[PDB]
Amino acid sequence: LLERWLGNLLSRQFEGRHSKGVAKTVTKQRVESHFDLELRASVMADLMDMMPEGIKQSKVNTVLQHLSEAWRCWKSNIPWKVPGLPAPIENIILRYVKAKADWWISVAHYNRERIRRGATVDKTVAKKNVGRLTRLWLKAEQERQHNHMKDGPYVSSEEAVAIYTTTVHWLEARKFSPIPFPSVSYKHDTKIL
Amino acid sequence: NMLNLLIHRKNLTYLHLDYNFNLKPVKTLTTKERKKSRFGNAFHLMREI
Amino acid sequence: DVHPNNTQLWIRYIEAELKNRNINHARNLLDRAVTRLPRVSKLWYKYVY
Amino acid sequence: SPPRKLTAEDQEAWRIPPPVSMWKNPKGFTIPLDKRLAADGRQLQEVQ
Amino acid sequence: AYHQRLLPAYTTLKFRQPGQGGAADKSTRDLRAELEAAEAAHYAKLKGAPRRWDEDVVFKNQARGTEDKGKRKEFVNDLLRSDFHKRFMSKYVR
RNA sequence: AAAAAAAAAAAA
RNA sequence: GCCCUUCGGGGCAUUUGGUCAAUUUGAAACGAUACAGAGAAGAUUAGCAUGGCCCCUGCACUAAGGAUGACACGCUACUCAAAGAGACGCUA
RNA sequence: AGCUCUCUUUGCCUUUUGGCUUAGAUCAAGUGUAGUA
Repeated sequence: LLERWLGNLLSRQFEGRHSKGVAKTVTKQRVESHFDLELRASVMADLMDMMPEGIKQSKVNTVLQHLSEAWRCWKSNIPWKVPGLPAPIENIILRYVKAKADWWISVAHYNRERIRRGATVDKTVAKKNVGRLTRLWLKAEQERQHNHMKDGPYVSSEEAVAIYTTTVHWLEARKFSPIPFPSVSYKHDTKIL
Repeated sequence: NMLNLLIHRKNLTYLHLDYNFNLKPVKTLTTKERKKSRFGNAFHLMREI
Repeated sequence: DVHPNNTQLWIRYIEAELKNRNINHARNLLDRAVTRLPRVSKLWYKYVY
Repeated sequence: SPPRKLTAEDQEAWRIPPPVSMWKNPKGFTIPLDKRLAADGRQLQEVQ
Repeated sequence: AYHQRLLPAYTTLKFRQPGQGGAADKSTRDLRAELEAAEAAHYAKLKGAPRRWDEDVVFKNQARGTEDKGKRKEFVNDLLRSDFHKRFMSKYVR
């Protein structure tokens, strides 16, 4: 070990450092960045294969900006719809946004399972996971509210009338006096305040 | 003598290696000098052996 | 060497050769340009013109 | 092969609109508010 | 020359021994016959071929139609709408 | 039937 | 030098060494000093990458750091026209 | 009819927003007077 190490030391001392040209591995701190690189390249490749022969292929990174905008709209549960965008380009953007979303949700689930297991002591990882599940829960909550608007009140009118009638008969059987509005002449306003 | 020659080839003459193999700065080091003079595990392991 | 099949670079280099009255250089250049890109009618049209 | 014949219909059909980002202005541009809300799909929602 | 610093590791290749398949070739008609025989066997195996207390309660029989979950498992290719994500979000967000 | 460097302290 | 000898003669052993010792004029590196002062469209900032005639520390040329190491922020005619009038005038 | 002048129109993109993550993350502030001459 030490002779290999000192040979490497003397090699850097007497023939220099081969700093540039080697392939770095994708460690954890690089994963997301690497993902972005690959995804952008894939999208870019598809664009070059959907352009007809003769179209002006200079402003095609505009589509990569549209992809960034669509991902930002997905994270905020805002419906992304660019008027005048061509249909194959919109299809490419939707397809790769859903792939990125699948990767993002899978990573969020994996990190939550690690946090529950006690296998993670990183604080930024935990705060990232809380943010991701906050966004996922708000997307689910928006879908629930929209579904309640569409599909009506799930409690049927007979069920609500039965619940209301049961409450009326109970509160009549208990001789309950309804709580009045707080009067101006209430002698207990100050202590409650 | 090998450790001293390696130190002097790297122009780290503000580091003194004494005869009991202790590497000490002879003066107060700047940030750039501290970053240049930071040896690794091979040098230090060999020095301690 | 960086952009082999760029028609605009070929056109500008043939033009730059022609505007300095280097006729034989530019004719060799047009031969190379119509050899590399025989399906670009712009280069052929410039060459006959 | 010989190049495919492109009509003006195709040249207008593959026109990409500029991205009206409602999050990012890396060059500090003062975009009109009309363009800011074009890609927002909340204006295309049926309140039924 | 090259610039790599691999120490020697796994310096002998393993070869498919007799019984491990691989480097033994048959006709593709035989492969089709074996494939159709195995497929037919698996499909034949699939088909099998060789005072009353609860009277004042307001709501009754409200749990009918709940045990019907699991008639067939449905994979949904929408991650935010699958059963796995709904179980995840009901477990972790209270 | 008995477990002991770096981030991080910045180019005449 | 020695050995052998039919005193005629013969044998054993066979070409080292990229080094002038000789520091101004065949090529080290700073620091102090003065000076400038750490990126993301208000202020304050965690970062991860991308490209290579930019590197430093490191065994790591399959870590991690060096301000996210620095660097990039510039510059910008040329695959390049067609119309239908009117018009100082040209011209049929 | 053509050539030129000015103007209009069409085409024109001519430099015509380098990425990523927990919208990367956050973010109130001194004071402010004067009976009587």
